[PDB]
Amino acid sequence: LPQNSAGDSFDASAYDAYIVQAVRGTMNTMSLDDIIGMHDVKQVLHEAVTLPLLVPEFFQGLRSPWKAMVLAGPPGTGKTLIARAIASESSSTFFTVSSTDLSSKWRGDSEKIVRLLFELARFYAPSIIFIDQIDTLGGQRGNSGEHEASRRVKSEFLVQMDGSQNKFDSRRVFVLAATNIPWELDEALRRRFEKRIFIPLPDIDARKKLIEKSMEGTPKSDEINYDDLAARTEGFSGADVVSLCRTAAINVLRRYDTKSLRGGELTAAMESLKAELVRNIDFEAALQAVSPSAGPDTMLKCKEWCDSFGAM
Amino acid sequence: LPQNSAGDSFDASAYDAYIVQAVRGTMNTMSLDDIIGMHDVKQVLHEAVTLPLLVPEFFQGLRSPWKAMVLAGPPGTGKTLIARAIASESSSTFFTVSSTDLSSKWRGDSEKIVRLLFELARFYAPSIIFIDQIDTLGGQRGNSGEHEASRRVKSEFLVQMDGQNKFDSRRVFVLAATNIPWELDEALRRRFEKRIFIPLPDIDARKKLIEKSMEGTPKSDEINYDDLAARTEGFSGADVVSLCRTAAINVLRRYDTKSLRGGELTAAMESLKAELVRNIDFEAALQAVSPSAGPDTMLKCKEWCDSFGAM
Amino acid sequence: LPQNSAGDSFDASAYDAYIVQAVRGTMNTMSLDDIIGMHDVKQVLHEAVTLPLLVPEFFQGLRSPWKAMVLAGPPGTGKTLIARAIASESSSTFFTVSSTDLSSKWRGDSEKIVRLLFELARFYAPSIIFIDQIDTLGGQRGNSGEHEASRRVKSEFLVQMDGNKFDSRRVFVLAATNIPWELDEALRRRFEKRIFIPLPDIDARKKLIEKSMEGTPKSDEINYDDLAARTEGFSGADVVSLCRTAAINVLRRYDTKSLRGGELTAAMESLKAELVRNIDFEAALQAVSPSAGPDTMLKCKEWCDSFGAM
Amino acid sequence: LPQNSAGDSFDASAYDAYIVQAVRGTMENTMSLDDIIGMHDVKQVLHEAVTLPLLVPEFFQGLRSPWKAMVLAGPPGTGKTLIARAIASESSSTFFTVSSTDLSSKWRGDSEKIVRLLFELARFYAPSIIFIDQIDTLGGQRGNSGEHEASRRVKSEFLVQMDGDSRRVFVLAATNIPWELDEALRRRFEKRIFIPLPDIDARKKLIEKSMEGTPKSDEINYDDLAARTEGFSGADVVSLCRTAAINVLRRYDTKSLRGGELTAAMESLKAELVRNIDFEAALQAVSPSAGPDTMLKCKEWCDSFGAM
Amino acid sequence: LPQNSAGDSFDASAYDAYIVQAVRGTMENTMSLDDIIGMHDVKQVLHEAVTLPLLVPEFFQGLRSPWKAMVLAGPPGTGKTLIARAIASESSSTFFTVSSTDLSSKWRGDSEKIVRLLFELARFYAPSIIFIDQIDTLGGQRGNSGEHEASRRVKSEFLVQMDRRVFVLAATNIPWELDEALRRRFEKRIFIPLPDIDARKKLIEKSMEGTPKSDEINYDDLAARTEGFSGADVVSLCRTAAINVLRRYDTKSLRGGELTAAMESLKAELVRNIDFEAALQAVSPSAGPDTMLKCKEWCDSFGAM
Amino acid sequence: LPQNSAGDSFDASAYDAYIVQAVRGTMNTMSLDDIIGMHDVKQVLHEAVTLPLLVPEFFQGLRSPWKAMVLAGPPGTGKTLIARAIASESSSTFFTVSSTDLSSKWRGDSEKIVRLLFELARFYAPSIIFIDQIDTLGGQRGNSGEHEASRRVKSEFLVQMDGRVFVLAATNIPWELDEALRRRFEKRIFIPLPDIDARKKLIEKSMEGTPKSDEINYDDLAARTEGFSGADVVSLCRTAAINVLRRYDTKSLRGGELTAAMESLKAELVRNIDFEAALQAVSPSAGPDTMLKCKEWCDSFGAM
Amino acid sequence: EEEEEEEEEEEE
Ligand SMILES: Nc1ncnc2c1ncn2[C@@H]1O[C@H](COP(=O)(O)OP(=O)(O)OP(=O)(O)O)[C@@H](O)[C@H]1O
Ligand SMILES: Nc1ncnc2c1ncn2[C@@H]1O[C@H](COP(=O)(O)OP(=O)(O)OP(=O)(O)O)[C@@H](O)[C@H]1O
Ligand SMILES: Nc1ncnc2c1ncn2[C@@H]1O[C@H](COP(=O)(O)OP(=O)(O)OP(=O)(O)O)[C@@H](O)[C@H]1O
Ligand SMILES: Nc1ncnc2c1ncn2[C@@H]1O[C@H](COP(=O)(O)OP(=O)(O)OP(=O)(O)O)[C@@H](O)[C@H]1O
Ligand SMILES: Nc1ncnc2c1ncn2[C@@H]1O[C@H](COP(=O)(O)OP(=O)(O)OP(=O)(O)O)[C@@H](O)[C@H]1O
Ligand SMILES: [Mg+2]
Ligand SMILES: [Mg+2]
Ligand SMILES: [Mg+2]
Ligand SMILES: [Mg+2]
Repeated sequence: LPQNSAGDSFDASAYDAYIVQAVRGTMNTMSLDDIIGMHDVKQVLHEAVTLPLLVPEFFQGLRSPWKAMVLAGPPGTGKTLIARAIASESSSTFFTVSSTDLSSKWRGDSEKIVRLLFELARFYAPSIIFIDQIDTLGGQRGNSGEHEASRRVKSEFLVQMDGSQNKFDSRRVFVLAATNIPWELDEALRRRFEKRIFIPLPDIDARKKLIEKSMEGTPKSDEINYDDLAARTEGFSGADVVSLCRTAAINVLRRYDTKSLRGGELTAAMESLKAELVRNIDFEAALQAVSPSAGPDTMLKCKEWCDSFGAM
Repeated sequence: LPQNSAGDSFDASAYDAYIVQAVRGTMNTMSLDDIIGMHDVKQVLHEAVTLPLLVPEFFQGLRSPWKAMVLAGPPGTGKTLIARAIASESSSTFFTVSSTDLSSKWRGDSEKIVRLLFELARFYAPSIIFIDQIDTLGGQRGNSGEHEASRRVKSEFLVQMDGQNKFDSRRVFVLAATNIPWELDEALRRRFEKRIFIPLPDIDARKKLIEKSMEGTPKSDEINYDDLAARTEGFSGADVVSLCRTAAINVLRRYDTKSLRGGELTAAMESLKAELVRNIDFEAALQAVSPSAGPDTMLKCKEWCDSFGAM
Repeated sequence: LPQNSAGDSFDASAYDAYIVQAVRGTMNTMSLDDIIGMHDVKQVLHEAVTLPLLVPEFFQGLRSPWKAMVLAGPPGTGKTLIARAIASESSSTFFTVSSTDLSSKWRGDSEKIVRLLFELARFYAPSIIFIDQIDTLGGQRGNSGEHEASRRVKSEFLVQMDGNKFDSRRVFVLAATNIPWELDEALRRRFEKRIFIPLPDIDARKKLIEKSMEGTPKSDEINYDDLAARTEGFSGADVVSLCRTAAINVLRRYDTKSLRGGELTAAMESLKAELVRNIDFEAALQAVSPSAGPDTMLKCKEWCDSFGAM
Repeated sequence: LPQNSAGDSFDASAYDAYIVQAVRGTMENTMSLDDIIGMHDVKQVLHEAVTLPLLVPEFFQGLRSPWKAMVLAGPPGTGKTLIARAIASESSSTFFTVSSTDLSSKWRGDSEKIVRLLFELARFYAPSIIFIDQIDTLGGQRGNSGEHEASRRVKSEFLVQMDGDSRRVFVLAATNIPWELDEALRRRFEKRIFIPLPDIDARKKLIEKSMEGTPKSDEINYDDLAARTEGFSGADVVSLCRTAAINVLRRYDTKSLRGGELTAAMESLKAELVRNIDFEAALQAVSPSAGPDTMLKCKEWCDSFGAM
Repeated sequence: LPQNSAGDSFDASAYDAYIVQAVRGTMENTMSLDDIIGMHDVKQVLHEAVTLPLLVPEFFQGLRSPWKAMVLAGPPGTGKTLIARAIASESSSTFFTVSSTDLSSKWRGDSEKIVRLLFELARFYAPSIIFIDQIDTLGGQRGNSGEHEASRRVKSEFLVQMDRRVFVLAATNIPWELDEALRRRFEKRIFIPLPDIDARKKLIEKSMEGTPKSDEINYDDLAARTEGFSGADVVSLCRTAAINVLRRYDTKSLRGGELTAAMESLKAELVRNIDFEAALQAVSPSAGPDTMLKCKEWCDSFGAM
Repeated sequence: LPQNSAGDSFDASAYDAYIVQAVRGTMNTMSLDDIIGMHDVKQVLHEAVTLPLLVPEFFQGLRSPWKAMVLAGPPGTGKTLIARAIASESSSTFFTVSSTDLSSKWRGDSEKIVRLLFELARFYAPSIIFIDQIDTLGGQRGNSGEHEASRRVKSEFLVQMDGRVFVLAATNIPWELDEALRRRFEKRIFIPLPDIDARKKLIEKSMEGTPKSDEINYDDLAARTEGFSGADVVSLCRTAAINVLRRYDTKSLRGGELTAAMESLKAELVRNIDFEAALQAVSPSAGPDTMLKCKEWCDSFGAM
Repeated sequence: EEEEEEEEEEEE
């Protein structure tokens, strides 16, 4: 294992080798202005990571920095992008853990993996841990027919997430998790997550800025009204608009006949095809040919959940 | 784990000795214009894996290649053939996954296999992964009797499939094949851009199938293809070929070739190589095997692709 | 290993290295007057740990001191705080063992670490063992998906915790859970105190707010009686979250997302003295909801009102 | 290792030096069998199983050979660990103790030789008594799912060792779930008894036996405390007695006086009687460790298979 | 280590000392072959299997080769170690008693040496019988749930090792857990029934030969009131009847005083008929009708009776 | 190795010379027409071995020649009999693979046997190759309390499946076969047990040297044993020969003139009631229920 | 010399 700041070291003797390897295997040029919308989550990340890095003498006592956040939303919007954005625009080390890192064949190895992960993230830096797809780890705790090992993992998260019984040693940790199904988390894990936030499907102006964002670098015409393109995609997610943009970018290639031109007269026409601009007809043909990943029941259930038990 | 292009080698020090054998066990020719009809899948495959091979300089930035496709439809309609065709037509490595290979005994000995497979497919040449019958692997997550060994495969697919995106090592294209497309997730179908439904029947293409299959050197008087193509009602893409095999065995079964051993074997065999087939054994084959296909599956798939299909 | 009182020493020769290391790994100055309410468990701790040091000639025969106590209630009411307070106020040695320090991949360690734990806790001092979240450790024995190598741990607790008329050394066993009806029917008999902990009512949350807000400058616009009257059904942790989010809302009154570096370190000193007015609570009361609706609380109340030993 | 009777000595050479330390670690006159109340049948078989073959050993011969096994079964709070200590007090036999935890080892093939060494030493010393606690572990039918391989050979070594010599051992065990026992193991246990929860008459003798030594008022009506319990576990009666005896400290407000004027105030308290107010306040506070279905299921099991 | 008949000597200089100590430790009360009630067929096959070649060794030359392996399957308490101990008494063959704790083998590749040295030592003493009790242990599947990569080697060495004559006996309570290559290799698989209403009368009238019975001669009635007793329990019934003769006179109150002639007044007392009525209300059979029918179905699907 | 047709010889000098000596011992006058049933398997063997090698273009494309076959049935059917019958009937180099030609002392020589076999199979002739008891060598592949050496032998066997040459296999428990094997096994036909005629010949041959009464009739015995496999008639005659002993009383009498009664027993002869009592008690080794699970498998996964 | 340890794995 590498050393940390101020030349210290970790004495990892009491664990076996492959546990250390399996946690060691879970360790730029983006920006936090590349996230359209989401003001409050940017506010919490502003006042929980970037502000204690500058002025730590303000955040002590009752104004302790937060130690929890869970993002609950429908599965289209950007919940992974915000985590990678905060991973790039920081100076703190990042730990991504998915549901297949906490897995082994022997008995009682998941627990020691979680223990080693939390101690290492405490040792290295004021770090940040991203446990994506949290619902595959913490379900309920007394449901019908869960194995006798996942319940120990839930117990380990519960006993480790609060702690640091010494009032000193303000070595900060900030745990971040994203899920689709927030009505299936155990209650003793749910109150450990302060700042449970809802994320919506984007509004009109968010979609307008999305199409403004996605179409840069590629030349477009000057007859494109973005307003009708906003007003017709009522119900699209934040992930289908980029797919619509990609289909409207490749429809100009499907408009000409390159499937017929085989081998010959292929490399000679591709050099002048790159300058052909993108007109309104490609957007109309892509818009007729792309339908959203619909089913608005799930957005309804998730928003009613986070309006009942949520804390912004 | 032999090798790859440019003489490099893999370092699989992280896994056991039985897991890597299960993925190594998952790795003839065919022609592209054998597959008749279905121009849309040809379009998507041509703008997906064909044109990025010769011209990598056009596909950069916004013009990134695709990474997913789903073929919905009735069973036995030519999906494995398109898989083999796009395998052999290019210089790509070809993996194949069913539901019967992602199963082992120990808990957590299935999830390393999927991550190992995806690490190999990024490690090798630009490749094609054919995951067949995902209606059993991916159900719904919030089911009633969903095991605690089935959710983690879905979670591993969702985390691995969309992976940290700047100019990757090689493109990898995953296919799909499913008879029941309404029973799929809401987070897995989003990773599958370009979902498309393909139908079974035709009249003129079934005629072209007969003209591409009935390669019998006899039967110069069995040219009844209008009625033979009008009698293909509800017959899937395998049904006409099985009918042709039935007719070609009923050539030597309509004539008494039973118990011709010792007496009159070679002359009865050599006067039969030019023996004229007619509508007799064809009529025997017509009323022998009825199609076991129901229209409810086709109607519900055509209803499902109407709402949530991005052609 | 450490020494003990009177300079003796344990003889761990029949055990391997990592066993005594893993029990070695489980071995400020807050007072007990920070806990709001909860008189009954304070009474039992007073007459069970505090008093047998002062007058030891009293607790002699039928008045033998207690041996076990399970706290049960809805999550987030103050269970681990009483344990840490008793650890910091007494003079005993303190073991915090939880259900991850009892497992190893070898055969025969899940039952030995428990025995070495109890033998060291008897060897040292009038000690206190604090097993946290025992619902994972002790389930029902005759159950469906029970692995074999947990029955050894259940039998080891079930034998060890009641063992002549000699050996006047004391060990007190404290345990907390929030699903008590999944305890085995033979392990609930060992725990002879099964108190229930309630949610705070309308006379306790006022005192909890008044304890939590001292140390930060405030105004006198605040009506604590209304703030207790609207915050109904909350946890303790939600009350502390409310009292924190009010101050962070006071940070949000100065829009600091625009400024970056230029006199920013000198900007917050104008904010570091600002008062906390009533609009801050009037925003935080709709900013925060409770943690979980009442369905576990009624199950624990119907459980401890039939099988509970107050 | 000590020497047995008649100055003999054992040859423990084939066994490793930590097995012998374990069995040596497995190995007075405090209480008596008149302390424990009720339970006439197990007292009878204990009287005709260890006491009487010490007086007239020329009578228990042939068909009249003494017993070789017994297993108690009942609810988990009625007293079946106590009788083992009582018979450990009132005999002159080398009493062993073996639970389910000092049989395991992380080497292959040490968990079956411990049992062989245990039975060999139990033969070698004396007319001994071994007491196997919580036999539901190491029990259970062998055609179960998830049964590890060494945990089959333990039951095999037991089943070959518990038969087949005027040197007596009398194995006894105790459990809470007798139906999860192996089938070919509960034949070797020659006497399977049932232990009921105490009726309305034994509870009065429990209350009277408990309150001795502590000065009480002579006006405590024991019959009402007997008839009001009605379903108590038998061990809960002692807890009710302890709560009613310690309740006098929760009457005098001893929360404020600390150190000074308190160490004499408890001496003023130390000779205070336990009046009926303590019992009437104690009955509103203590409830049984209930769920009487387990008693009913063990009663039906030992009424369909039990050898009283 | 002793010699054998005709002064031959085994050259056991090729192994360690604790191995030969173990296999010699696995090597007299004369019981009777007619001291067991029932089961005439197994007595016939034992008579043909071990006694008849001693008398007439010319008959067993070609196609009449004597049997070489055998297994009894049935419920616990039908006396499967009783036939083994009886035939160990009343024969001239050198008996052996192997077990699963006799194959502990803390090292690696040492159980294999033990089994091979056992079978080579068995071919030294010429008439030999090997008695493997409870072959369920070491007799699981070769790809089962709980297995190391070492016990499979034990099973394979046992299968090849079985090829100067010996004869192996064995028994189980659970027959269906056995293998296939191990099952086909054993030539004779025999079910053992529980005693019927006619054998029980002989069993209870035969066991009661020391104590004086007077008039409880309703042995048909005593065999008719016990429906499904499992053989090893009626002896417990007679034993409980004797102790019920003891329990009638209250002797728990006497403490030393005159307690020697009080037993002399009870050492001459006879077993009356009141003892059996209190004896039937205090003994129930150890099993229900569950394992017996399963053993019957397994012996009907594979038993060459 | 000897030569093949048209005068060539294999050069396996890169591999060892005792591996080829271990496979060279695998390449008769069996009953060619003397099988009085199962004419369908003879028809498919006549039309898949001989007829596409007499008229090679009569079976091509749509009239497809097969490439594999997994015979399922009892261990008493004549898979070896018809296999050697096609060996002595066709002009093919009949190889054999048992359960013992997959064991070698080194590591890495347990996989080259399959490769060298497939090379010889493509080199020699219009061959037909057979592997016996594939369900015993290859069950489920990737287990962990099965060590990796048999996993690698099965992996090299599936790696050498892509071998003209016709591969063939025979099994006894067919649902134990793997999922990747049956997709290459185009036909798994159900093979019923043999007839009245087959047992009487082994009855008449297996009872040599034994004094028999001349009142016994082989027809009545041969017609009442419908359902017996090959070793069961040997078991039946063994129980008859021991019933000869079981008629007398020898356990009760002893010592006095026992050898006279034993000499009378050795002088004695078998009756017909001896065969009656032997047949009225002796059961088959497997009950008629594994056939039902075999027919469930050929109905579910098999092409039958 | 060579010795042997024991493991414990779980499965579903
Ligand atoms: N607010 C946003 N601003 C900019 N881009 C966005 C926004 N929301 C979504 N996107 C775009 O949508 C695409 C998909 O987003 P993403 O992959 O983060 O979904 P996700 O959070 O992974 O969903 P899930 O976590 O449910 O799988 C991303 O490429 C991202 O660029
Ligand atoms: N368009 C076609 N041209 C030629 N042959 C076809 C065509 N469609 C189907 N077939 C025949 O049908 C058979 C079945 O096709 P395929 O192997 O793809 O089944 P499938 O679609 O994978 O079945 P399923 O989807 O149920 O797994 C093929 O072997 C092929 O011979
Ligand atoms: N009654 C109370 N008095 C003082 N502080 C309290 C009270 N209730 C809650 N708190 C505060 O709430 C926080 C949570 O307390 P604690 O950690 O004990 O919850 P918990 O009981 O451990 O939760 P769980 O039962 O789910 O484990 C503590 O920091 C504590 O300061
Ligand atoms: N009926 C009783 N007679 C005498 N003592 C009793 C009785 N019931 C409870 N006790 C008390 O219970 C304590 C031990 O509990 P007990 O003897 O009931 O073990 P147990 O509960 O039977 O064991 P297990 O938990 O395995 O059932 C002793 O200190 C004893 O004083
Ligand atoms: N058929 C019988 N005749 C007389 N006594 C019997 C009979 N069967 C059992 N017994 C009595 O029961 C006891 C049981 O002996 P044995 O161990 O041989 O039975 P078992 O069925 O082999 O036991 P297990 O198979 O459960 O080990 C014997 O000591 C014998 O006294
Ligand atoms: Mg995501
Ligand atoms: Mg807590
Ligand atoms: Mg007890
Ligand atoms: Mg026995």
